[PDB]
Amino acid sequence: QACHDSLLDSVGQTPMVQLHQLFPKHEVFAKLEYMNPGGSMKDRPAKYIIEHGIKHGLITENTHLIESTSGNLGIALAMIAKIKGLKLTCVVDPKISPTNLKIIKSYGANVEMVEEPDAHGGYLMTRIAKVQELLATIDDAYWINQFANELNWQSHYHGAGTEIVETIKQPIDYFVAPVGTTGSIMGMSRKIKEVHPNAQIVAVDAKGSVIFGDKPINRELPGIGASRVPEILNRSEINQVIHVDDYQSALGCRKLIDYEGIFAGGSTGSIIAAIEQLITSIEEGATIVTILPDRGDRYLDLVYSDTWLEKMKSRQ
Amino acid sequence: QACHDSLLDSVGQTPMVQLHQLFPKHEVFAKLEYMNPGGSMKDRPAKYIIEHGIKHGLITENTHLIESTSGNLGIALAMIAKIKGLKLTCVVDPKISPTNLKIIKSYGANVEMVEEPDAHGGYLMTRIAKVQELLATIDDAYWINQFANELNWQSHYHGAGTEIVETIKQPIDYFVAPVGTTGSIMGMSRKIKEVHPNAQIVAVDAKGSVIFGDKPINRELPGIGASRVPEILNRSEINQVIHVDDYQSALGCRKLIDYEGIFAGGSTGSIIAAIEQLITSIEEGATIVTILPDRGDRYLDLVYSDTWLEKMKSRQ
Ligand SMILES: *Cc1c(COP(=O)(O)O)cnc(C)c1O
Ligand SMILES: *Cc1c(COP(=O)(O)O)cnc(C)c1O
Ligand SMILES: [K+]
Ligand SMILES: [K+]
Ligand SMILES: [K+]
Ligand SMILES: [K+]
Ligand SMILES: [Mg+2]
Ligand SMILES: [Mg+2]
Ligand SMILES: [Mg+2]
Ligand SMILES: [Mg+2]
Ligand SMILES: [Mg+2]
Ligand SMILES: [Mg+2]
Repeated sequence: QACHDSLLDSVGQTPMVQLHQLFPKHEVFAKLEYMNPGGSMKDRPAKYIIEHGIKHGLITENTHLIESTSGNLGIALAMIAKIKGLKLTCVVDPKISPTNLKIIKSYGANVEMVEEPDAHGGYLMTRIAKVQELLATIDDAYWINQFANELNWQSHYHGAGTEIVETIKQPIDYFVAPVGTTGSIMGMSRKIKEVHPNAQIVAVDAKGSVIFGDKPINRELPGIGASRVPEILNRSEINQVIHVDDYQSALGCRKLIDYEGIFAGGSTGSIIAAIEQLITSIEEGATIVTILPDRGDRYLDLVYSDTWLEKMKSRQ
Repeated sequence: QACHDSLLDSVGQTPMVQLHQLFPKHEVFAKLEYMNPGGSMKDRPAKYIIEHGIKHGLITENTHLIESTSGNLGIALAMIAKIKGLKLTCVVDPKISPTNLKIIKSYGANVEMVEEPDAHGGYLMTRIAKVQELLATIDDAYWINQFANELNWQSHYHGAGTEIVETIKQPIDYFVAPVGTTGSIMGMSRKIKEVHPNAQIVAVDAKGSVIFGDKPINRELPGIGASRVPEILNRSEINQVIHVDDYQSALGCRKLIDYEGIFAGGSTGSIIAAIEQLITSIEEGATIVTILPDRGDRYLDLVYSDTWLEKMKSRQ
């Protein structure tokens, strides 16, 4: 191993682990994106978007980064911004995890907490409006714009997507990924299908997410699911869509830690639930590749709380 | 990169990063032990002790692991126990981090919380007694015994110690490590001095820790510092001892994240404070190697709480 000159050099090249115990009749490979130094998969677009902007003169040391975020992208941006010497303001709402908020603040990022919900309860439109307000009033700014920025999916194309095809050189029969912005499934599937053109691309979403037009219900988990259809998404590149509810997702997390000792976050539970559904239809022995976006540490009062689990069971 | 057959294969081979910004006049290399898959340096002894016991027939699938622990070793043991199919009971007290406790429980470990303090307030003697009670009543048990188990320092000798000398082949002028059980500084210094016999070995402890006979005061940080002199410790192998108080440690954490974007735990702050003291005495340009045991995520209500920081400032 060589010395890194900064923490940036340890982004990527994350482990790939076969889930022998959880999936004894298929060859299931899990890309451990949560082992990125910032703690989640969002290290990939944070590093890639900011470095691209700097290289091409859109971002200088004077440029103020702006984004509306839940925890994970906020934390990743804050880490990269801090390393690069850039100001960052995260637009957030009162639904953000209290611990994720403290982490963002620890990295020295500014936080703009919106307080007014719309007449109907959501803070989405309020956050959208606050981002535009900041772009109007903070001179020299760069909007990360994760739902529309092509650099998002490109980061995953060059990131785990490239590492997946280097490692899993055997045919990939199914690639299974959770969706939020869809940057991950778009970028990784594009890279995968260059090498494995017959790979089936399987999106996993939360029940109540509007990405693929499910009927909206209250959703507890971050990361997976969205309240908008992302501009990034090209539906024709998706071959199968599986929705999983929050109880299902949480059971998936608890099963993964029980069977493999892997302590992962909500959306990882979602893809465990979805792969268990998928394997009732596909061929025994299939090669399945998936990604595990973040750690269980960010879900102690969600998935890994027994009282929360019982409440989600009741929602079914 | 190759596929791992389990999470165990991703223990170790952690990044080494030069701290160019924080230490512009010395060559300071930080071993990122917090990037172990379980989240801290304690992955090393947990894996090594348990695998050694299994190899040598002291531990079978029926053997119940016992240890009195604060968070980090408890979490690491729980992860390894879960992967190996072993029962684990952690003896803990009410001072344990609420979040670390939830993490231990998430990994399916049993928890024995002691409630009676001694007449003088500490739970140390109560925990010591509870461990012996469990060893008496739980047939087929294995006491991890971290303060006395030679496998503790051996794990660090074979672990980061070996990786440090492989990577830092240039002369190591100073090796700086925090002490708790002293397994890390004993094992790593032993390996380092095989290659670099003139390396000076610098222990960093918390003010109020009795490891090197400081006057006891109330201590806020886990990991670094102890309320016993560890059997593992051989003082003759220590060349310099620096004590740092909790305010100093916390300023070190905040400076490290501000200068390098590295979000590390309390004892990392301790060794930043200690290295800043050390460099007032040593030669410019010296090569210093250190270890960063855990992440800032476990210190949001400690080091990274502004109100907590002000309270520690008042303790000086
Ligand atoms: C970002 C994220 C996702 C979804 O990834 P996208 O690239 O936005 O589709 C899933 N889970 C977690 C935890 C995430 O942070
Ligand atoms: C265990 C630990 C230490 C001290 O290491 P020892 O090998 O026990 O001396 C320091 N910091 C943290 C966070 C630890 O968990
Ligand atoms: K927006
Ligand atoms: K959304
Ligand atoms: K004990
Ligand atoms: K102690
Ligand atoms: Mg097999
Ligand atoms: Mg300006
Ligand atoms: Mg990358
Ligand atoms: Mg230099
Ligand atoms: Mg028995
Ligand atoms: Mg090791």
